[PDB]
Amino acid sequence: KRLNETQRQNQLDEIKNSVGLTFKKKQEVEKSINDSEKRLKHAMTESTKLQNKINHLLKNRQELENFNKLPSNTISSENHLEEGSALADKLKEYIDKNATLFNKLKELQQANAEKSKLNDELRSKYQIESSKAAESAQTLKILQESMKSLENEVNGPLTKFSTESQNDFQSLKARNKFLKNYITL
Amino acid sequence: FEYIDPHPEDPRRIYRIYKILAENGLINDPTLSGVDDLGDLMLKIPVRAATSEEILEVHTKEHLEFIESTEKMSREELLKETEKGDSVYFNNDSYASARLPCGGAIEACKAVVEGRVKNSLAVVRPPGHHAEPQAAGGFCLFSNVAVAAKNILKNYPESVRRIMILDWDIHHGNGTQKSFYQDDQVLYVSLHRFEMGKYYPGTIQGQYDQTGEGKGEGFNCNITWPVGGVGDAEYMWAFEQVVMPMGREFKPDLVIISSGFDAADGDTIGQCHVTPSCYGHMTHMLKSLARGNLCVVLEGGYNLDAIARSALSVAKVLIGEPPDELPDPLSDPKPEVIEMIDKVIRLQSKYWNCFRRRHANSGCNFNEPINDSIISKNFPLQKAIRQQQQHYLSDEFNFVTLPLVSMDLPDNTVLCTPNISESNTIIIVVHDTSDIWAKRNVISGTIDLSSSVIIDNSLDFIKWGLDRKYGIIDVNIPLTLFEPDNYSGMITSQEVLIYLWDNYIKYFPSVAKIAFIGIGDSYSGIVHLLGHRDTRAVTKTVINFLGDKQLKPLVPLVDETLSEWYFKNSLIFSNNSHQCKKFGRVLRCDTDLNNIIEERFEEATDFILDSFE
Amino acid sequence: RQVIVPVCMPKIHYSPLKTGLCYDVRMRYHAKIFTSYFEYIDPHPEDPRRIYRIYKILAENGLINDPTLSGVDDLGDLMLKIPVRAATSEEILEVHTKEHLEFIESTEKMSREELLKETEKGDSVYFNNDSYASARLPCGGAIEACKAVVEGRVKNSLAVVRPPGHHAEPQAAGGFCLFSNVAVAAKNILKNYPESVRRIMILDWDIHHGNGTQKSFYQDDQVLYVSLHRFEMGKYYPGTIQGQYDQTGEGKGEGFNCNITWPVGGVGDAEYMWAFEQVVMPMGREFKPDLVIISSGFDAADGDTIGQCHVTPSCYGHMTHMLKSLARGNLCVVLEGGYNLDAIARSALSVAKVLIGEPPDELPDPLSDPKPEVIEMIDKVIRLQSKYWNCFRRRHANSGPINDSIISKNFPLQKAIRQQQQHYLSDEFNFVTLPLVSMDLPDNTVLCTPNISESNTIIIVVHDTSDIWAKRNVISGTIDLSSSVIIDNSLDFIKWGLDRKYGIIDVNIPLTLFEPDNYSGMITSQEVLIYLWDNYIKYFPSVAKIAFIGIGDSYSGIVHLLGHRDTRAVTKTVINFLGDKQLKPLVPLVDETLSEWYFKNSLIFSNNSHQCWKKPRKKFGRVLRCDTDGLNNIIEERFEEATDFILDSFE
Ligand SMILES: [Zn+2]
Ligand SMILES: [Zn+2]
Repeated sequence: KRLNETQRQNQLDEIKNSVGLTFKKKQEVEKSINDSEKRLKHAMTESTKLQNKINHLLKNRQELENFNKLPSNTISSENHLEEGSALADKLKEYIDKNATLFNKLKELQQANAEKSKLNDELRSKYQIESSKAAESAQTLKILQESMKSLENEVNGPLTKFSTESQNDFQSLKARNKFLKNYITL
Repeated sequence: FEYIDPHPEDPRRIYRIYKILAENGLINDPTLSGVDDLGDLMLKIPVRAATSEEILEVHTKEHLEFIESTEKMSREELLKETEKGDSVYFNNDSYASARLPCGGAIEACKAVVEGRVKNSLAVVRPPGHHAEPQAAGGFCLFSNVAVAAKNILKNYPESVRRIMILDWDIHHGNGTQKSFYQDDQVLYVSLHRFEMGKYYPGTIQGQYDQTGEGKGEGFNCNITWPVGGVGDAEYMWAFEQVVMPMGREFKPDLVIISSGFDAADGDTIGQCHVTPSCYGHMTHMLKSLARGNLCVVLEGGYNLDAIARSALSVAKVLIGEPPDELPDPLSDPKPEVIEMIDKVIRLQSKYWNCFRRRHANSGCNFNEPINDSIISKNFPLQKAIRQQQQHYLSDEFNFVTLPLVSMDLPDNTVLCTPNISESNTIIIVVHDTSDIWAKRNVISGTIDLSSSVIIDNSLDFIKWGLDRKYGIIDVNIPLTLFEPDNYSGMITSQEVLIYLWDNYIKYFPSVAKIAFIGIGDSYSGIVHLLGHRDTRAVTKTVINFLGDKQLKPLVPLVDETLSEWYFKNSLIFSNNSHQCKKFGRVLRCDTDLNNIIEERFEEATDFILDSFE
Repeated sequence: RQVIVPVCMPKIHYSPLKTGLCYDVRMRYHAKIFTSYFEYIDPHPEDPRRIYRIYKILAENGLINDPTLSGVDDLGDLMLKIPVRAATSEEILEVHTKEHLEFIESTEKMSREELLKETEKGDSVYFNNDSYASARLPCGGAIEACKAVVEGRVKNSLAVVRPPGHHAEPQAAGGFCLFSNVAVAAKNILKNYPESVRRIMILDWDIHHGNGTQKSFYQDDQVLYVSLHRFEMGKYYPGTIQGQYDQTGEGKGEGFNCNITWPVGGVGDAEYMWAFEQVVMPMGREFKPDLVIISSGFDAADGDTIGQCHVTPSCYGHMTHMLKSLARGNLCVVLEGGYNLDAIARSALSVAKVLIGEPPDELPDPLSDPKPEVIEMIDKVIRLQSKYWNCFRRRHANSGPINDSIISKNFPLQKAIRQQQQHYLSDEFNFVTLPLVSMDLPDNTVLCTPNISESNTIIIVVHDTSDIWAKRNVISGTIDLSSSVIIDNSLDFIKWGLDRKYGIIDVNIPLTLFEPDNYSGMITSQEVLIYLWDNYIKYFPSVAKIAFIGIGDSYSGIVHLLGHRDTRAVTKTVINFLGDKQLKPLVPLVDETLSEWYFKNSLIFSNNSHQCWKKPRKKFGRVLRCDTDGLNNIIEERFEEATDFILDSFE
């Protein structure tokens, strides 16, 4: 019973340690996902501004192209479209990595949320069993009591036949203020 | 989800210490589970649940009803009792977890007294040095040691009658003290940080003058570490100074320890530096003290490595191995520590015999509270000095008193020439009490009156300025008076200076050229008032006969040219064995306090007259 | 189920071993030669009989397994035998000169009478034909015990060894030693192990001075020499200035020699406890030795006729315990003295039990309150050693000449106390200041209860100015004056008498400043006493049952009033609380039966440490010796016996 008890108690210890671990790891990735979201905001402002470049310079393309007399502005315009697309590619890869960070946070959070209640349940049923453990211990205690009373009685000056019949000082003879405690006139 | 930072009262504390011994061959139980066949140096003792009779010997019935009722409470009710206990957490399984420490304690103690083991150790939790007989408090549910000790005394009236309970747990043993605060057969001591409300628990019961009550007087002790960061020095120091003489005086039949290694080196709730070798050497002294009777109970320790190493050292000392060597035998403990231990040994001399005639305390008896009445034979002496000078100056130069109203100081603290409000020039001598040179008798502490050499050096400038027809302001700040035990000269001086400057000196019609003289350490209060107010309008200069005292660091609170004006208008004569911009013209004087006063008076008075023109 | 920490051996160093023992029957034949019948009635200064008496007491307690009591190798379970071998001349010459080796060499091959003249000639020594090999064996046994301890063959050793070696000097022998055993072994270990054994701390509690061992390392810094003994320079052996406490080394060994001298014999448990508690442990931990050698001597034990001390065998165990705490576990014990075989037997038994590992017992008397002389003696030692070591500075205000012209400028302090005194007296007891006209004295010399001319019982209490207890600060030097108290000592009696409706008269007489004995006070006392008696006492009609109370001095006035008048008809008791003062002899002039009435109706309480009883006469008048010192203590102590004799003396 104490074998199973100590296994469950070490189990409970490892559980509480693990809840600490998961909430710890989650709490540290919070600030990471926060900064990642801020760079995502920056990257979205970047997309918007690059699209404003795309829009005004495509307007200017339309202004110059009909019955051409072709200036060099349309090549720069198309180059700005390429820059906006490349920056869009970059922010898209980035929001993907951002999403990876966020979902790992969320699953860790979920594990952390269920772990506490799991610990509480193990605690509850641990109390249920440990009650019966304690009372059974008390039964074995009174059994010990019975055995030593019997044995102590039969051991000393004993009944009329010898068919069956110091160090360490058990017979209250530890000489630290015992005999000298008596009156002795 | 605060499981990142769990509770300092933790289950691992038992298991960790149990592990450490099995790593050193002391325990030959490999699986770290409670068995009987431990090994050859020690002997395992079973732990049983304490009955209701044992646990109600000290505790009240309502307490047991509450702890028995909460054993099958609902979850939210447990939450309410957890948040309701003063840092005590309650949970579904709480009756047996609290009734097993007390039972284990009585087991270990009965094992020691019946001579079946040489001594015993009880790695145990929850603690019991914070549980009170009517309410739980401080991570503790039932006072284990009180239950155990009352069982030993009531059930063994033939071999044990006096017991010592020690608490080197850095938190004061609140619960274990009040149960035996009226008790005389037990001498309780607690080494702990006290820090007057700051440290845990921070209640009036933790003060160093809680020496028992009723017939329990002189049979209770609190050692109150003023500042954190004490180490092996102060521990061994207090052990030799207070513990061991009174220990060999009281002579117990049993010594019990409510130990805690929350003050061990490397701990966080304690923040102290007691190495486990200091633990082993104090354990050695306690082994020397009694005839061998010892039991240890675990209360503190919330750093697993500190408590584990400390426990391993103490366990080696317990098996029979002598103590190892300390980190530093040349450490020279803190002055405040020495003064606190002195004030302890004072009242202990007032009670016990072993601290007088070997510590020069047999002269006067401190059991008479020092009074001017006839109830006590003792009489204060600074009162006599001040009364003599008051009578003297009153019939002599008609020196009137200035009532320092709304402050707790005698009428003749400030002495003044009459009509001080019309003095065109006001000299303000912020002086200090005289000094003697004689040989104190080492056996009694009493002195001689036929060769007493006391000089009233602070009267020279008074008569000098009196001849100048300058208004003289004599102020007497004494040095702790030996009576109140909490008088602080510096802060009181600062208050008197603020008070007089804001209530009287700022209103005077003909006030001009206020000088300032400070003799000895009594000059630092001037630094406060100068730094806190703009006074240089009427102030011309400031003079200091520092003697051998350390310099006073001027930090100004109103301007920065105070330091310039101060350093320009300050002469601060110092010791020749002193050698030590904001200090204000440190002058390393030649002859040596009285020496530099009668020698540099001429320099002082002449610079006064030139600055005054 | 998982085995996490595999089973291992215990990791300890102290007590898997046994306690080393050096013993040999080959060192009990260096004996004296018969000279006179006086030798039959004297304690035989260094007798061979010391060995087997202790050795017999050992086997009776099971610590060694030997019912035959002879040299074996199976010493049992708690102790290990260490064989002895004759030390070669090289180890001996490590300390001594070359003429002393040849001296003991020549000594071996002498006749009987030349050895007799050598016994007579030596500085308290005696030679023998078997005194050459029997002198080489001690040093060898000592070196074997130290090698056994240092090389860890035993946890510690103990050596039952004679002749001594703590008196033999490097130059020549003197002091019942032949070869210096401690010095030889110490120098051979420092020469044999100067990597592990680098600092040695030698201690001496033998009541003679270890003069030879002092000189051997007086210029040595690796060897901390400490000696505790009685000096008594005039008579007490050795009678050398090397035994004086100021021998604190020389050269590089400065601060590495220490003599601790007892001003007087009679010392017990509390003295040695207090001393070992205060001094030896800080300098020992600061000196940090790698080996502590013990020069044991049980010639100052309880039951010894030469030491005349009363040290019990428990304190020995306590000191052994402390020394075991001091070092790293390495300890060696060599025996030097002893005169009474039973005391040395029980003491060596206790020391050996503590050495095996048993804890020291509790002392038979924890309360003796040590004699005043040794206190200031150790203060002076602390001054020197604070100058040398640091652990006595900054904690005892030592940190390693007042004036003679400012004496004209002094704060009076007699009249101030008497004035304040007068004040609080009159404000609670309404005393009448009595004017002694035609006499130049302070107005508050005498204060009496009002309507003194009608009270029959008149108690006249004469005393000097009151006592003062002051606090000296420990942080830095001098005394703190503002933290001083006025010990009014004569207050319980005035109140006591007023509770029984008596005429109470207070008398103060000030002290002659800068004066050893208040002789002018005694003169002024006789003036006040005679004058008051003539001018005032004989004119009050209703007077009966006068009792006097004297505190300290001023009792010459009472002595003069008794001898030079006849006033015993109305007074019935004189009482002085002398304390420590010198005795005032009564000089009777009116008649002689006045002196016996004086001697009869008297009670005087003088201190334990007073000049007498170390036998006064009857002209002092039946003094009594208190058990405590101090005037305040004895007055609060015997306040009840005094009022009992007063009420018994009256109706
Ligand atoms: Zn605590
Ligand atoms: Zn000797």
